[PDB]
Amino acid sequence: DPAIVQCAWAALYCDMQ
Amino acid sequence: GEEEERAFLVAREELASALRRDSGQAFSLEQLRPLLASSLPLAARYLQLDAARLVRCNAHGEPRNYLNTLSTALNILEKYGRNLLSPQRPRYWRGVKFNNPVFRSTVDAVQGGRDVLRLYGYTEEQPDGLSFPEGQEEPDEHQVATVTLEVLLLRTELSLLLQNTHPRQQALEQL
Ligand SMILES: *CC(=O)Nc1ccc(NC(=O)C*)cc1
Ligand SMILES: [N]
Repeated sequence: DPAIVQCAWAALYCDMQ
Repeated sequence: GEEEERAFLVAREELASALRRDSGQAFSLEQLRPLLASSLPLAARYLQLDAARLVRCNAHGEPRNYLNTLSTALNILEKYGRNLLSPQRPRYWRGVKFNNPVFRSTVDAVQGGRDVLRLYGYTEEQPDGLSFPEGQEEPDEHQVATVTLEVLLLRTELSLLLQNTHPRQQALEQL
């Protein structure tokens, strides 16, 4: 998957930590 | 008919099982070909995702653009599903918070994106998002697997329509 989407997901994954 | 319906459902469980066994498992196009090349109509291909509305109700502008916006949202929703299937999750997986500007610009940028999270189990409405029922302590693995596969498949089918390479592009060009 494009790295730009992985940037998005990492921000959302942060919200769950 | 029956053989085609059976092959489709069996192929779905093979992939859903792989996701339940390994949430990080990636699938190639060839491993998804049983579902992409299946002659089943759209209502039969997607049992959980309202894929008709997801595409048609976000079809604003050039297909190059709103298929990309929808692809990003589906990509993120897939990772939410894989996250619930991961045996190692972040501590507060039980709630999704909408206020995140990255959520607002990806999932909340398409109609129906929020509703997909409900199919994972994020069913209780919050002012700031959606969460699991406090009684439910673990997610329905089989349900999450099926939705995750459908979200993965829908993004895949959209990408193959984008490159003019869907095996059944003719019938699915209606979307
Ligand atoms: C491109 C990239 O590295 N993006 C990115 C976004 C978010 C986060 N982390 C948090 O928001 C906590 C890291 C990296
Ligand atoms: N966290």
